Amino acid sequence: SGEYPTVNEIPVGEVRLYQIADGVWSHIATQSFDGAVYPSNGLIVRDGDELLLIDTAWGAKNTAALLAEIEKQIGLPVTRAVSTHFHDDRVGGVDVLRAAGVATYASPSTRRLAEAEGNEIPTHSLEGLSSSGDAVRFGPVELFYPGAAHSTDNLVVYVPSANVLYGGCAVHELSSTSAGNVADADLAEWPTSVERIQKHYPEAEVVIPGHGLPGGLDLLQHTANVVKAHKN
Ligand SMILES: C[C@@H](c1cccc2c(-c3ccc(CS(C)(=O)=O)c(F)c3)c(C(=O)O)[nH]c12)N1C[C@H](CCCN)OC1=O
Ligand SMILES: [Zn+2]
Ligand SMILES: [Zn+2]
Repeated sequence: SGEYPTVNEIPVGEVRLYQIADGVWSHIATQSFDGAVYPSNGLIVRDGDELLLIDTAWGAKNTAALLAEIEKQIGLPVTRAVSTHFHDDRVGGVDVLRAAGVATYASPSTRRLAEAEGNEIPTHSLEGLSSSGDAVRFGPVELFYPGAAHSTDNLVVYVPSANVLYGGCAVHELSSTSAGNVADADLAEWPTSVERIQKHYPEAEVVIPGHGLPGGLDLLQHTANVVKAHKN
C-alpha cells in the first residue's frame, strides 16, 4: 500500500511495480537461489507511447508475470530491453521477452559472459561501452560503463528527465551489511568504479540498487564502504 515492496512481501512468481518519478517505475520480484529467497529490482522507462525495460524479473515465469503487471498498471508495449550484466537476475527471462516481441540488448561483454555461463543471451550488442567512463544514449536513458564492480560487465542507467540513477548490482541498498553475491566481482576495482559513478552523475536524486530499497546519493558511498570492508 505505498511503501517500497520488500522480500518477505512478494511471493516468488508475483511482480510489483513502484512509481519512482514521472514516466519511471521500478519492478520488484523475488526468486529462490541456493535455498534462500531474494528480492531484485529492474526499471521501466516511458519512451513516448512505448516502454523501455531495464533487466528481467529474475526468471522466465517472473518475467512473464512482469509483462502482465506492466499491461495491467501501465498499458503501453515493452519494445526494447537492456540487461545490465550477465547474471540470471538480469537476463533470466530474456527468452520470454524475445517471444513477446521485445528486442533484447546487452553489451558484447555481457553477451559473451551469459553465453559462457549458460544463461539466456540478449539478441543485440550495445557497442560504445567497452571502456570505463563510456556512455551512450538508448531511448530515454543513458547507459554508462563505470568499470568492474559487482561484475566486469555491469552497466548503470541514468534517466536524465528525472535524475534517476539505476545502479544495478554495482550499487547496494543502505541496509546492506556485505557486498552481496561477490562471485564475479572485483572488490579492488569496485570503489574506483563507484567513484566514477559519483563523478558522472552528481545531480542524481533517486538511486536504485540492483536489490533492495531506493534512496539518494548516499547509496553510492555506502556501497563503497561495504565493499571495502568485505575485501578487508
Ligand atoms: C543471480 C545472482 C545472485 C544470486 C543470489 C543472491 C544474489 C545477490 C545478493 C545477495 C545478498 C544481498 C544482501 S547484502 C547486499 O546485504 O549482502 C543482496 F542484496 C544481493 C546478488 C547481488 O549482490 O547482485 N546477486 C545474487 N548471482 C548468481 C551468480 C553466481 C553464479 C555462480 N554459479 O552471481 C550472482 O550475483
Ligand atoms: Zn549479479
Ligand atoms: Zn544482482
